[PDB]
Amino acid sequence: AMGTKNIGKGLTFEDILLVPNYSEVLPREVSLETKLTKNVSLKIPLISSAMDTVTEHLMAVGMARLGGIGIIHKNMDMESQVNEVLKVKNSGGLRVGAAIGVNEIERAKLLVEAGVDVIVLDSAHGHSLNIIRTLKEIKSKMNIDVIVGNVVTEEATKELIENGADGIKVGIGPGSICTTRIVAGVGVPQITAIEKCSSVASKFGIPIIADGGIRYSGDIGKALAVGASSVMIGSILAGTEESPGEKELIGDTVYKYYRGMGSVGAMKSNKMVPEGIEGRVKYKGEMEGVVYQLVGGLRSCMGYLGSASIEELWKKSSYVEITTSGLRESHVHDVEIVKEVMNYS
Amino acid sequence: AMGTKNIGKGLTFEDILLVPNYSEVLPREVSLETKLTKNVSLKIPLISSAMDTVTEHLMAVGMARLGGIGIIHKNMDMESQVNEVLKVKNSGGLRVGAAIGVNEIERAKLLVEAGVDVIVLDSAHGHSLNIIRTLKEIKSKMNIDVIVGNVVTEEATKELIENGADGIKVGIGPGSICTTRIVAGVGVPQITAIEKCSSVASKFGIPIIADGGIRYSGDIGKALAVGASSVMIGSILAGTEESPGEKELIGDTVYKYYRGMGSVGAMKSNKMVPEGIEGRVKYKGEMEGVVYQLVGGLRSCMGYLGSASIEELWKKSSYVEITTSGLRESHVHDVEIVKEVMNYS
Amino acid sequence: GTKNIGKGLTFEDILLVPNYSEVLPREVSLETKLTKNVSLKIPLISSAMDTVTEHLMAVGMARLGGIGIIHKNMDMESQVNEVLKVKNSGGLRVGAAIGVNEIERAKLLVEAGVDVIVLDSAHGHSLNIIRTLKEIKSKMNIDVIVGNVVTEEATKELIENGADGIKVGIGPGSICTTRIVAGVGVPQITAIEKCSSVASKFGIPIIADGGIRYSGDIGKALAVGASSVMIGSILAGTEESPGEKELIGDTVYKYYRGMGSVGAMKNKMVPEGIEGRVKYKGEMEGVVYQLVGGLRSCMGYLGSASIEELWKKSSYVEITTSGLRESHVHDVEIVKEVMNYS
Amino acid sequence: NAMGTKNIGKGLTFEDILLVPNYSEVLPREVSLETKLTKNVSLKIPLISSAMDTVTEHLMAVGMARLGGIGIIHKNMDMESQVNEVLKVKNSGGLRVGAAIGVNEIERAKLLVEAGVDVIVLDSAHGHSLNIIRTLKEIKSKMNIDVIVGNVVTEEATKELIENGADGIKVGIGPGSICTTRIVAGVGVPQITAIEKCSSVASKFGIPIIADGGIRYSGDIGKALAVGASSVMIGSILAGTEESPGEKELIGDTVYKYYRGMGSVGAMKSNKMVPEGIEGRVKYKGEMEGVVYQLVGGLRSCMGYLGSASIEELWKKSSYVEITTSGLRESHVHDVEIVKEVMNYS
Ligand SMILES: COc1cc(NC(=O)Cn2ncc3c(=O)oc4ccccc4c32)ccc1Cl
Ligand SMILES: COc1cc(NC(=O)Cn2ncc3c(=O)oc4ccccc4c32)ccc1Cl
Ligand SMILES: COc1cc(NC(=O)Cn2ncc3c(=O)oc4ccccc4c32)ccc1Cl
Ligand SMILES: COc1cc(NC(=O)Cn2ncc3c(=O)oc4ccccc4c32)ccc1Cl
Ligand SMILES: O=c1[nH]cnc2c1ncn2[C@@H]1O[C@H](COP(=O)(O)O)[C@@H](O)[C@H]1O
Ligand SMILES: O=c1[nH]cnc2c1ncn2[C@@H]1O[C@H](COP(=O)(O)O)[C@@H](O)[C@H]1O
Ligand SMILES: O=c1[nH]cnc2c1ncn2[C@@H]1O[C@H](COP(=O)(O)O)[C@@H](O)[C@H]1O
Ligand SMILES: O=c1[nH]cnc2c1ncn2[C@@H]1O[C@H](COP(=O)(O)O)[C@@H](O)[C@H]1O
Repeated sequence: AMGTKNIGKGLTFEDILLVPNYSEVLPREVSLETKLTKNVSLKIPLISSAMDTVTEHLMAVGMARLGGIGIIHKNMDMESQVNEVLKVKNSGGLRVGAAIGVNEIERAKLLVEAGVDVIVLDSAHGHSLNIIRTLKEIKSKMNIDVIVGNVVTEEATKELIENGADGIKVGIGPGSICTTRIVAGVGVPQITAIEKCSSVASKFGIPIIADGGIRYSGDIGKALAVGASSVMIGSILAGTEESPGEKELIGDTVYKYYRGMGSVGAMKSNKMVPEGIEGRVKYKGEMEGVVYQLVGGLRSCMGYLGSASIEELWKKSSYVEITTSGLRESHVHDVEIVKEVMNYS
Repeated sequence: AMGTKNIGKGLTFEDILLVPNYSEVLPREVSLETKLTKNVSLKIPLISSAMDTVTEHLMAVGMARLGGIGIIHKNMDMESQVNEVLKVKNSGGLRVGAAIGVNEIERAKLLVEAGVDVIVLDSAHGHSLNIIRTLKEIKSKMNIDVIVGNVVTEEATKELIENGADGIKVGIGPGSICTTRIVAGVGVPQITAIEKCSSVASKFGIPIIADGGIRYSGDIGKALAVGASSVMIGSILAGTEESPGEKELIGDTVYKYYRGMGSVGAMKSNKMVPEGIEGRVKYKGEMEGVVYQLVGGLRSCMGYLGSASIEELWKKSSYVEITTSGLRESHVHDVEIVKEVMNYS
Repeated sequence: GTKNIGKGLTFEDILLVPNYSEVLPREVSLETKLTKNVSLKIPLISSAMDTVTEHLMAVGMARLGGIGIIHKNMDMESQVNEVLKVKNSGGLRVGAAIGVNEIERAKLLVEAGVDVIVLDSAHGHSLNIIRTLKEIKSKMNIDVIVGNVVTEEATKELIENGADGIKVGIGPGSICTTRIVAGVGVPQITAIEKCSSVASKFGIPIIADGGIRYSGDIGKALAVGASSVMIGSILAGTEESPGEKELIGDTVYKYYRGMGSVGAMKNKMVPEGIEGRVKYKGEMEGVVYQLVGGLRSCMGYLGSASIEELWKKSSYVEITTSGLRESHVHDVEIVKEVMNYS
Repeated sequence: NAMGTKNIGKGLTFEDILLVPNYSEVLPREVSLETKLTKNVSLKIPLISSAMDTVTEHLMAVGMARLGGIGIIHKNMDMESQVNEVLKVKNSGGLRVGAAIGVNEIERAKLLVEAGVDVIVLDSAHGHSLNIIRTLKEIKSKMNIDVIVGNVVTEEATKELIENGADGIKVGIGPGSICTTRIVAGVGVPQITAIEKCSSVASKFGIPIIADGGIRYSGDIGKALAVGASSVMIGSILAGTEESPGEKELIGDTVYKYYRGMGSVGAMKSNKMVPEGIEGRVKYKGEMEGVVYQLVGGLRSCMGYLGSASIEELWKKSSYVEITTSGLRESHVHDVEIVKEVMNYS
């Protein structure tokens, strides 16, 4: 009762667990440095999403000072985007990124001369002709690293690299605010997607960015273990003070807004078919604390895997599949939490 | 320990995700024409269900104008069913369909004389002696395309085609209001159902109608991608103004009544054993808006699969299986939804 | 896992596949065998449980072509009186339950004219059960149903020692906790399939006991090899059921407990069933009708005019949790009750 | 093939399996529950209370040893208060008792041994590490006492610890009620598979496996042992009891007493640190003896169904099936509303 078009089972983060290794490294000893693109390096593998409710200059500066990096979003006029990147990199000469859309060549040139360090050429569907052509023209008119996405296949990864991609960004449907997989029925579970694209990208030494889906620090580890060089994360940071967003109080708890870029209110700035929704998140206050627990989680992970660098994590990692009942085991069960903890909201 | 009567794992829409392909086509540019039966074609692949709470002249004209078609139900006397066909057909010469049950041979005859374009010969169990007979009985006395259902096996569909079926409706159990799989314990998960029937029907150039189970626009893309020529929808249109039945209000919001044809009220028109229940659905106002975003979801899908027609969708589509945790990924997770979206409610 | 011997499936796990059919549900024959010598008109048995089956319930099943097993949780003559009342009423067929080593109880029941005796146990595949089985068969002319088991080997051995019927089911009952307290059991479909592979070779009927929630489960159970099903909770809420009706909301309930529960045992005892509560569903007859209606519907879709033909022609697919939600009513809110689906 | 080359297979946990009944001549009351705690120390029952500051101190340890099991005093205190605590147990009839220590705590260990502790539990969130192996070697060279080392979940960890003098191996990473390791670090192995793998190595060497964490119900005991463990370690069940340290609180009309991970913020204080446990509460379940009685009742019942008169016969004759979520629904109570609460089944 099985069909010719079934190409296998796809796995998400909650589907797997990482297997502990013989270890002689402490979590405090772990190197977290990583390549963002082929030519840009980072000291922590974290990237804040290119979203209007997540990353502007204040988020980027915060990211860059902690060793990561932020991608200013393109939902604004061209050189107000330039002002954002001028702010960050006048500020301690920190390293920063910016996003552009299909054929937005003028926007990109400006950002480059504003000193932006990486351009993220993003799209609902990176493995597309308009994307490929937009990438070729950039690399011919501009000397700057370009991350391209989003994609989820071998074929996409390979072809984008063959045309100049300095980084490949993975993820269709995994985001907290994404409805693509429901509206269009399209996607690939984030672990399998990162796996497929790693097996090609690593051949060329091109970094993969695992975009979307990250819910707990343990997910950061899984993503990297499987072949990512960094993760892009939206909803975790959208709770912080540094995200742009309007705070609201509905009951006894305070929230601020987090919406998809393919959401109706995002596209207005109708007869539209949206693939993102508009939502809120619990306000988690200060950035530096959220990021620290994320980094804490990853160090703990790599220690369990006896891996002192991302690169050693790739060599030594393995995982087991788990069931729904395995996941139940993995979470807290049968006891009732008396104090909120930042790790585990 | 496994058993010899187990013939495999049957999959439904939530069990899979369609995988992106290289695309040179934008959702805008996609063609959606399809074949309803081998001699009748539609310009969108959508059919409204033959239900007393879904389709009548008003729904049918609305469907036809949009480029689809409506099947007027048979929960009425013969002459009034004919009246319904005349209403749709005098209104712009639009295509329209009518359902008949087994042995209902003069009903069919009248309907055809009334200029109906297709007859839908329906039964809970399409693959039975009486349906075959009724089918051969219509083709001999009438010149009209006949759709036959419902079935879910490939031998069921081969045998209906051999006796003159112009289309086959697939679906046992998947309906929103269907209890056949619980009362009788019988059915096949809709994807596996469509796959098996496609593998026979397509070699004869006979269209598969995937009937029942559609919950979101991405479901439509899945159904067509694995072989369907079109889809039949009840509950999504049941809550439109153009639906028959009247609104009633329980709380803040108003609901419009949707029931099975196998429900007791439906068969009332009580020593009965029902395979359908009686329920309510959100009133979602005008159908045009409802349908508008179904079509947009499909286009979005076909865009992701680089397919500019259903033909190419058939050639190029592949899918992965996902776990229930992969499904938790695909939906919105960890964010509270601030405002309504008709795509996703 | 070395010890992993495969995946076991329950009723919710599968769907039956439709066959070419030329038989209407109304035309289907539901005759079957209880034991190799006792046959029924409908393949239903009410559970030998003190909240389910006494004389008023047993006479109820036989009425509709089935049978009920009077429970052993009473003294001998009172059980004997229960079987006398059913026999004296229309001469209808009835059964009664006894425990291990309770041979005396047994022929009192036999002398009272019981049609079938159910030798039951938490664990039918045990030395003591085989002992009692063997004395009974030597001192009494009676069909004996033995349980509960879930393996090929248990089925084979019980039959080799004289068993006239075999009850299958360890842990599926609505009120059972065995799989939680002991960690033991086998999912009901796989269990029936295992036991039918042996039992049908010998022409010994299997009773699928417990776990039945909807009429679709009856068809599944028979389709994979059972000759009948035993039913507790569906019937515990009926009128002809013993036990008592408490009102708590604006809806009516009556109690239903496991025979391995604290109240059913009366305390340093180790409970393996619980004390519970079930919606009152009025008169039995309507419940049975809807169950038979469901099964006739099932066999219609499979083009099977009898159980023997249902055995020959049935296949199933496995479904996910997601398939299961497709299968139930989804995304529509139900206006008022239906008997089938509640 | 959407199959990843780093995928080494499916891991299973207690709720994923069911034990299959065997022919039986033995009754639950006839079954032997003796087992080996460590290579040289043995118990009347396979139960061990957890080394947690909300579960085991002398009163719990005494209570355990009474019933034929053993308690492990937690290390979340100074050195000779832990010593005094094992003194309390030993002067209560020479009962068996154990004590936990951490990496490089050789001094504490020495003081524990001098006080007559029967076993030292060398614990760590990651038993398969350089500093644990070293600590094991140093203890074994300067002292004579059985050392249990954990926690691990792999064959090679199991092998490497035995090769360096481990007398018992404790299995479990992420399974516990108050544990968030698998969410914070994304690391662990489902408990059944974990015990299996570690059993396949340890049994050859005659080294007992202690199954640590994840026990929700008595039938989980039988499963851990049937798959190869010689004992199970239990926290949350006993945390609710009377002899548990931690003082009661009432929030509902129901009493609770607190239960926290040793890797919880509060426990570690005993803000700039990263939690792999949480701080919670459990229903007060009254006196210990009833709770332990029910768990033993359950196991005896398991072993009866499996026709196994001892743990070694259980290891030989056990088998299981994988079940699905729907199988688990079948297994729990269903379609019935519970009128009287049951200690078996909370
Ligand atoms: C690039 O062409 C395509 C576009 C779509 N759909 C969209 O672009 C919808 N959309 N329209 C605008 C946006 C957006 O800003 O951000 C998104 C992020 C993720 C997913 C979608 C969007 C988005 C579907 C298929 C194809 Cl082939
Ligand atoms: C075709 O004969 C059969 C009928 C049934 N049951 C029914 O059709 C009951 N029923 N009785 C009336 C109806 C109905 O109007 O619409 C249905 C839609 C789906 C499923 C059932 C019905 C329905 C079962 C098996 C067989 Cl073989
Ligand atoms: C004595 O044989 C055994 C008995 C048990 N347990 C019991 O019989 C407890 N019990 N004690 C009385 C009963 C009972 O009436 O019905 C039951 C149904 C299922 C499970 C248990 C019972 C039950 C478990 C294993 C074995 Cl090997
Ligand atoms: C140095 O060993 C490691 C320690 C950790 N983490 C911790 O020790 C955190 N922690 N820090 C203190 C504790 C603790 O007392 O009990 C625990 C129980 C289980 C899990 C963690 C703890 C715990 C992670 C990876 C490695 Cl390799
Ligand atoms: O509107 C949307 N629809 C679908 N995906 C989106 C949308 N907006 C952002 N995304 C993706 O979701 C990611 C954030 O995922 P999150 O960290 O799980 O919330 C972004 O980096 C984008 O790749
Ligand atoms: O009462 C019934 N029982 C089972 N299926 C039904 C019944 N009435 C209609 N159907 C089927 O369900 C389809 C609509 O399902 P929906 O789109 O999921 O709500 C119809 O087109 C019929 O094929
Ligand atoms: O207390 C008990 N513990 C476990 N199983 C029981 C107990 N009492 C009765 N059973 C079984 O459960 C069956 C009924 O289950 P039900 O039809 O699903 O509610 C009975 O026929 C017995 O086989
Ligand atoms: O804070 C912690 N994080 C992770 N595991 C812990 C922590 N504290 C105790 N444990 C483990 O959890 C076990 C008890 O879990 P339980 O029996 O399921 O409640 C203990 O025996 C330890 O192995």
